[PDB]
Order: sequence, then structure tokens, then C-alpha cells
Amino acid sequence: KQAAAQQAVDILHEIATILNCHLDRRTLSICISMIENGVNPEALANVIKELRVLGQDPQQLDALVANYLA
Amino acid sequence: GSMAFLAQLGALADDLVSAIVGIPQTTQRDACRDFVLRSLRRTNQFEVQDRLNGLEERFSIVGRDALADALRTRLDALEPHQNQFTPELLHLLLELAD
Repeated sequence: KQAAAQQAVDILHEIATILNCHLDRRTLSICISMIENGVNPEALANVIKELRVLGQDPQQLDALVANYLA
Repeated sequence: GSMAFLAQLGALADDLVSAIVGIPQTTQRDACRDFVLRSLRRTNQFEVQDRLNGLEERFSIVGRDALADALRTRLDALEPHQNQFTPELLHLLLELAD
């Protein structure tokens, strides 16, 4: 029952809704595993912002695809 | 640790892309995932708390005292769960706040 890790994550997602972060629990869960394996949270933030624009603007995702292929 | 580091992030980079960007089109997904691993290849806890304090103040100034109380009390509920990764996670939320 040291699996009260579920509660700590519950409170983080409440703070995330309060701050209007636009993270569901599942995306926050992914972030938590990444940061605890040593990903920098600022870099993670920047990656998430960029992923959001990629999904919103086809031109920028295609620009990514073309750099990735070259 | 670099090759091991990337191998360890691979499934999670996939999750991040799948959860955020969208869904089919294999090409876009492999490019987003490569972007995530390439981008990721210290947070100041006093700053984190100061930014959370300023948010509470701002909520109150604009007539959302309840949101301020919510934030303040969730952070209270978080303290017994505090570990070395808590400030970083709040830093991440501060960076995504909107």
C-alpha cells in the first residue's frame, strides 16, 4: 500500500487542472516517468509545446517530416 | 549511458507523441518521436514556490479566490508526498500553465 503513489499523482493532476496545463492524467503519467528517469523538466515542457503545435499546424509537421527524411 | 538512455526513453517518447500529437500515417509518428529523443538527449525550488505564490495572489486579485485556495491546499496535500522529483514536476506544470 506504498502504492499511495496513486495519491501523489492525483494531487499533481489537480494542480495541473488548476494551472490549466491541458494534461490528462495519462500524459502527466508519461511526464512523471520521464522526469524521474532524468529528463529535464524545462526541456520536457518545450518538447510538449512543440508537439502541440505539430498536431495543430500541418505545415509545421510536414516541415518536421522533411527535415527528418533529409 | 547515452545509448542506454535513448533505449530507455523510446517507449515513453512514443507515448508522448501518441498522447499529444494525434493518430494516423507512420511517417509523421517516426519524425515526432525522433524529435523527442533528440531534444532530450536544474530547477530552483525557491523559484517554483515563488511562482506558485504569485499565482495564488493573481487568482485572488482577479476574483478567483477559490482557485487560489484550491492551489494552496493541493500543495498542502502534496507535502507528505514530497520527494526529490516534486519540485521538478511542479516546474513542468508551471512551464505548461495557461
